[PDB]
Amino acid sequence: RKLRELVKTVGIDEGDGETVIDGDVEELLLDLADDFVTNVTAFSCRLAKHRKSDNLEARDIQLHLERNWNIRIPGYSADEIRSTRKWNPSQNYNQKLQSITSDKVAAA
Amino acid sequence: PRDVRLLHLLLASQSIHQYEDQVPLQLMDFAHRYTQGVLKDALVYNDYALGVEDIRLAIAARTQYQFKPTAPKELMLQLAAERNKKALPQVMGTWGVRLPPEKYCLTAKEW
Amino acid sequence: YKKIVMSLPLNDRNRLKMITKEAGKRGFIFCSVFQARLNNIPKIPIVTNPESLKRVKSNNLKTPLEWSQDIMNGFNVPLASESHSLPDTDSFYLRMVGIAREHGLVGTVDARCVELISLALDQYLKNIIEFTIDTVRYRRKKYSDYSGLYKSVSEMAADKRDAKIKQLDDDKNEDECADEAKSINNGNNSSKDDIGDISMSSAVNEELHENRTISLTNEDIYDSLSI
Amino acid sequence: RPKRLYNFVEDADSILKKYEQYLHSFEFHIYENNYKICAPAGLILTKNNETLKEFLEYVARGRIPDAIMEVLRDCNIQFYEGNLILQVYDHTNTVDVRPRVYRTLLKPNDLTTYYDMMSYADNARFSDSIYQQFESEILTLTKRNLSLSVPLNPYEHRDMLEETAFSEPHWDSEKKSFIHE
Amino acid sequence: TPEEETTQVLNGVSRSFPLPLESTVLSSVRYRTKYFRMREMFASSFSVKPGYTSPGYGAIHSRVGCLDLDRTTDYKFRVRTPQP
Amino acid sequence: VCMYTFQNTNKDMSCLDFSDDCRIAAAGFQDSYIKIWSLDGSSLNNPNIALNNNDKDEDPTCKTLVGHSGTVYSTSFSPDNKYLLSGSEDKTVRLWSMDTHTALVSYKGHNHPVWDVSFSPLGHYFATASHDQTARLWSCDHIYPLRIFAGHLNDVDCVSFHPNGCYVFTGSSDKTCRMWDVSTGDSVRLFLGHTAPVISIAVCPDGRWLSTGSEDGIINVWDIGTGK
Amino acid sequence: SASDLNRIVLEYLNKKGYHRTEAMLRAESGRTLTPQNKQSPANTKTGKFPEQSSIPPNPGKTAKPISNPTPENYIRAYSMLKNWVDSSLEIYKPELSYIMYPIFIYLFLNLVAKNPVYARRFFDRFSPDFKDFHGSEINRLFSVNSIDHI
Repeated sequence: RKLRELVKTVGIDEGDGETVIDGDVEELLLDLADDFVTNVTAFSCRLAKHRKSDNLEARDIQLHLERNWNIRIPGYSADEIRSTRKWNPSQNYNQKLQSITSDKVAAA
Repeated sequence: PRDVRLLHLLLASQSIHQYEDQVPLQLMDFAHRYTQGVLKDALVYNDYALGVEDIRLAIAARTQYQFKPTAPKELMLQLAAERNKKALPQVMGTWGVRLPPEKYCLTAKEW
Repeated sequence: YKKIVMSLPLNDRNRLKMITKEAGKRGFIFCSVFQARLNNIPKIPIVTNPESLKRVKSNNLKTPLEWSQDIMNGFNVPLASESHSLPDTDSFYLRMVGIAREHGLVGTVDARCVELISLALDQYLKNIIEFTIDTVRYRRKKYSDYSGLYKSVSEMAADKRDAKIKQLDDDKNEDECADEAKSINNGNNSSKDDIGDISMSSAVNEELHENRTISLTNEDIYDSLSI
Repeated sequence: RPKRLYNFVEDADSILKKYEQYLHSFEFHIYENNYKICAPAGLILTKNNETLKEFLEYVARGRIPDAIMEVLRDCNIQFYEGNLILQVYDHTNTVDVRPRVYRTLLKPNDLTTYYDMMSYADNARFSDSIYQQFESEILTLTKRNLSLSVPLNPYEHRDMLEETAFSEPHWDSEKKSFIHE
Repeated sequence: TPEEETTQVLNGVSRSFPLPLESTVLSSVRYRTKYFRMREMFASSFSVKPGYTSPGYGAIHSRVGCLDLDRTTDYKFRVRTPQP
Repeated sequence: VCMYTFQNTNKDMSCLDFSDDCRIAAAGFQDSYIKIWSLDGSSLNNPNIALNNNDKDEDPTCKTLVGHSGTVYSTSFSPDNKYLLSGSEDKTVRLWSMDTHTALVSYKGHNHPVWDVSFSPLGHYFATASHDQTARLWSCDHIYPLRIFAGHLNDVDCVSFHPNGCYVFTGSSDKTCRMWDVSTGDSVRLFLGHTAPVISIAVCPDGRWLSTGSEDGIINVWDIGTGK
Repeated sequence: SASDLNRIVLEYLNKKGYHRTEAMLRAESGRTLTPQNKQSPANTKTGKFPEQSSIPPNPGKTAKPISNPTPENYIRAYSMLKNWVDSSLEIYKPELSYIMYPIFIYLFLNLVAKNPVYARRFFDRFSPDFKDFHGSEINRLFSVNSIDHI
């Protein structure tokens, strides 16, 4: 009976109408959730094994939901998950961009 | 470019001798974006724990939602068996084409 | 042959590379029947490596006789299609420990990632249900700063499954929502999983008018109809 | 040119009638409020659970469940032209002198051949085209009884036929009407 | 000569075939669990009749995988089969 | 052979079909039209002697049908010849009335583009080919499919019935074709031996011999009993 | 690698429950070609139309292709002759206009004895064409609907 509570907190009246759900849609969304759970934890187990450990911590699941689905749960371990690289290119790449800009200005 | 003529040899290796000009350009601008996204996610997965298993994690993260799935024949066979339980309905016997009911047809509609 | 104009402006390093490639670079598999078999079978982690054996013996983790029971108990959970309700903490825990024993993780599953999975399912289904809700209706009071009650049908959760198709796992679930969620009007949906047979239109067979009472197979399906 | 006249059966009732007076393959029992699935000769006895409530949906539809194939190969039971004979004993309606015996047949699917090939893939390590050739050869040797014979086409012999055996659209007053439902 | 070089380059391009390093098999939760449950019931039901050994481990009694604790990124592994 | 050559189609005309009595031709364009030609130079306006108004429009003995949102990849005529069945790359197959020139029914059961629609011999129910490696059996009165033909490795290119309307033949891009039981759904024959995507299939009016052509320019014939 | 496939086939049949004689005969049935059906497109002498019985098709009740060899109501069986004589304003028109009446009368009188509603279809389908030629006799034949009405 929990999915009726989930649609209840999504669809309230709020002075503009209440949306309810039907049983076939409940079986559909329950199968969707049932496959979503396994699809999250099977990649999270691969991340926790990639971290050379044996326990399934919550940083694996929060990383896997931040990078791919971008659900962005507020902090459970979301200070180690937040990796900050600036994504500036190398020194060969800016050299080649200087060569390309030099040819683009020497063409005119 | 080296990869325009390498894509020429790749296209010719699979017996594709007629194509347009911007098709290896489109293949190169696909491969650039795909490799850049894969290496950025792999840099994330290497800061987490570069190497080849890191690349494997970064290309298994995005295999799951875009390209052609792998060995889909047994899931499709299971799904077909769920649909082919129901026996076929009764057909008309007046040797023609019968329509659905009038609300299930694109006629009783309005603009 | 005829590609002298094209295969020549490749540089000498590139051509000396590409006169060497072959088949037999990998250790992979490519038989899709065998890939589906290895994705189907349940696998238990074993130990042969001595350093990992002393690493798993020190942290009091058990022999594979417990991980096989954990595989079976993670499979035997009443998964959420059968119960028609969102799962709870013990079902989450047992399914995730069974999955972690499938992948190889012989450790312990933390007790906060279960609540993280719970909130993940919450926001996932809330996104799906919200972008199905705001398509059958234009909420005029919402989406603004100054009719009745609708039920969402399976045809609507197929219709906004495609107008906003990015919102899904793109796994089996979306395949069945596209393939089997729409039903034709003779579908006989409010059923008991067996009454769509042809023999339930043609008369319950009675009993025991025979010394040896061997019956026919058209009566066995009426026998199984009752259960 | 064929050499002999062959008699091959590809139904349920005809294969069952051919294979009466033969030892069965399964042995299923309906006791009171609990069931038992044994072998013809530690065999388990089940409570009313949901695996059995889904197995019973595969015996009112006479087909083998796709899950069992490999373990049937493990358990050394007798197959009968790809089918196996389920002998059901209803003990609730027994007679005195033996329970009520049913003898139904379950038929292979495409799923059963695919799962048999997937379980062949354990110790054989074949490629895909060997499975293609094996499936083609078995679909030749085990699927006889084809209805390949064409009747008259009623759309070319329209002049020698009744007029209202066809259903075309007609034009009514200011509209036209097809046939529905 | 450019002729032997060109034919051996075309021999090299005709022999290279890529595989993918990571392929996710399209499957289900529910069909996997129902396959496991029905196989567990009919595996616990009958016997094996072995030559020397039966397949399975503790409370599986079927064809079970032999994935190691390490090498979890391997593409194949051994299975159990009744050996005579 | 009488050859119908279409002139001002700037490579944007897909596969076409002729009706029976050869009075109507149907051509599917890459810009989501179906073009309908009267092959006799007839009116093709179906005037129905009342004749209300509108000679102000331009009728070049050719009608256009705009119901699709993707490119039409196949098109099939009924043996009754009064209805048209157009399969597109938007994931519907639509039905058109050939005597009022509108759409009647949309048929949604695919999630990939539709490549080969084909009616039955008796016009009862039509089979469909698509990119999702499955063929689907339909019926003209049901919005959603009736059978799913699954078992190919690559996608299904061509589809055809046996002339009694009792088996289905599907050819696919993995160098093979199959014969499907129309009731139980499962494959009855698998024909191996090609070396290219099977692109067109046809079964003889005798019914004992199957012929198909690949993209290697090789036709071949098997017999359905032996399968070789 | 085809002899190994033959051995895999033989072991598959042996484990899937085909007797040695039965597997040999199914192999010999699989090898020989489909023979010739002389009624191949169902020629219109010995061939029949398909039944319009409102059921879906079923490939059962059917023997094998390897073995050697291989009700029709009155309204269509009269409409065939009706259209065949109606397609001709030739030199042989009025002789068929003569002989078209008693075959219709005898088919109606042989069909009232079996099916009355098919006879009521058959009478009023071909009624108003020769009323001016044969008088009030068809008006006299309005009241026949049963065996006792004859």
